[PDB]
Formats: sequence, C-alpha cells, structure tokens
Amino acid sequence: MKDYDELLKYYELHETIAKVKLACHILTGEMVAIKIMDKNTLGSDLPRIKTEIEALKNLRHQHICQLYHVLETANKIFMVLEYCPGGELFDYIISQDRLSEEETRVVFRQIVSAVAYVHSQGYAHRDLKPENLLFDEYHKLKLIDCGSLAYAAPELIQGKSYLGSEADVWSMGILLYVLMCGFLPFDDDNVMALYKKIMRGKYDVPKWLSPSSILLLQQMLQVDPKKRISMKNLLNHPWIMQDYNYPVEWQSKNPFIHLDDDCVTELSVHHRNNRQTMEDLISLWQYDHLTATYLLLLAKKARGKPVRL
Ligand SMILES: C#CCN1C(=O)[C@@H](C)N(CC#C)c2nc(Nc3cc(F)c(O)c(F)c3)ncc21
Repeated sequence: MKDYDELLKYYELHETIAKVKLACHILTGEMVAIKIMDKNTLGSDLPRIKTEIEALKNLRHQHICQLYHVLETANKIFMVLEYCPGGELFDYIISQDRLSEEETRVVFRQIVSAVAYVHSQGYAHRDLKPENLLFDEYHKLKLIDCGSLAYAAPELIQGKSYLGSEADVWSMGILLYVLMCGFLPFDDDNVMALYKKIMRGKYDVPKWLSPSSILLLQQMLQVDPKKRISMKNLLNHPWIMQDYNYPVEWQSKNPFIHLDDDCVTELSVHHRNNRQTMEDLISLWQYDHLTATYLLLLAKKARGKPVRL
C-alpha cells in the first residue's frame, strides 16, 4: 500500500501497542509510538482531529508526550509520538496497592504541572484519567491524547455548557483520590447509579488519608464548578508545597526557540549545510522528518547515547 511508502522511508514498524504501532526511527535507532488514523473511518470527525493535531503542535513540555512527526497521505494520517516504556499510571498504582501521601505528591505535582501548562496555552484536556498518563524511561509522567464517566465532572455529565479548566480540576481530584486510595471515589456496576453518585458528589473518606489530603479533595471535588479550587491556588496549595517548599513548576523547560548545538552540528554535516541555515530550517517546526530527527537526536543525547546518524 502506497500510504506506508513515505513512512517506511523514515521508520521500521514493530509490534502493535486509532491503531498504535511501536516503530524505530531509522536515522537515530530511537523507538517511537506511531498512531495510524484512517481518514475514511474518521469521516465527519476528520476536521476535529485536524484541530487536535494543531493543538499538540503548540504543546512542548517536560510532562507532555512529544509529537515528533505528522504525515498525511491520501487515506491516512500518521502521528509519531514518544514511546513510554514505563507503562500507564493505573498499572503502577496496582503494583503498589496505593501510593503513600509522599509518592502521591511526587506523581501529582507532575500531573498538575502538565495540566497547568495546557491551560496556559489556552486549551483544556477534558479526558484526564490514569490511562492518559504514562511513565518515560526516567520514571517521569507524560500526558497524552461511558468509558471515561468515572472521571467526568457533574456538569460534563449533565450536558450543560462547561469550562474545560473547571472540568479538568475535578478530573484531577479523582486522580488524586485513586493515587492515595487505589480505587474510585464514584463507582457502580450500573451507569444510572454512577451518574447519580457523581452528581451527588458524596464518597467514602478512607481512615488512612491525612486531614490535608481530605481538605484538598473537598476543594477539587465540588459539584458546583464555581466553588472548585482554581489552578493558581492549586500550584501553591499547602498539601502541594509540603516537602518541596516551592510551587509546582508549570512552565515548559523544553523550548521551541532554543536549540542544541551538538544536534544542530550533526544535522548540518548530514544535510551538508551551515549552522545558521540548519538553525533557520529546524526553527520552522513543520513536524516533518527534520523535526522528528532533531527531537530524537536530543532524546538520544539525554540518555547519553552517541549523536552520529
Ligand atoms: C510500556 C509500554 C508500552 N505502551 C503501552 O503499553 C500503552 C500504555 N501505550 C498506549 C497505547 C497505545 C503506550 N503508549 C506509548 N506512547 C504514546 C504516546 C502518545 F503521545 C500517544 O498519543 C499514544 F497513543 C501512545 N508508548 C508506550 C505505550
């Protein structure tokens, strides 16, 4: 099939993980996750996923899975994203039963950092849940992307026009609960009973939760989105500040503007161009093979692997 022609110039496909395949970037040897979307099946949804790809092009952060490459053919769209070998967050919560308040704080501060940055760029995620949070090789969290009902804010369930920011805060409250308890605050075999439980907003408070844990949950989990704690307050909340003594770092460390000389130098030689020219081209950020190759060289560098293509 011709849809794979251009893609197989850049990557070797491996196992299945939209369909998602593990792949190897030929030039760097770096592993990636490739999301394969078929335009025909998407149909009426196509213009909406196009908007979402453009949102991800505007997100570069230490706690968001990097988009490396976007390729479009007659029938498909390929998104080359970061491979996260540590797995998804709920699998991790299952391995430890539940996290201590301490290890919840480590994890939760990363989640807050990513969400705050998403809101800073003018988006809301709107689908926060453990499945959308993965561990990288450094055991650091990365955010990606009836089934999501358990994490849905009361207003989101009702169909009332929502503010994404307030809905995200509620979802984080649910995540905070799951991290510290190892089960959901609102759960039922019956969908109708789950709807009523979420809109009621009453949940068991286990005996092992500190009063500061319990207060933060009450502030995040408010059925009225107007009474819900704002993101700014969350950044420097006493529970959050504990043991760190500094607010959540939400600002991106991963810049669009700054470049790495070593990676630029290696691409210059390979392209047979100068430093100024190679810098001009890379800073275009077209999310083509160049973008992919540059960002994967930067990852290869961070692991301490050789930079030679
Ligand atoms: C460990 C391990 C392998 N692994 C999994 O077992 C499961 C949880 N998924 C989700 C899927 C499909 C993975 N996703 C990504 N990367 C990714 C990054 C993104 F940004 C995505 O949008 C995406 F779908 C997958 N790497 C690795 C995995």
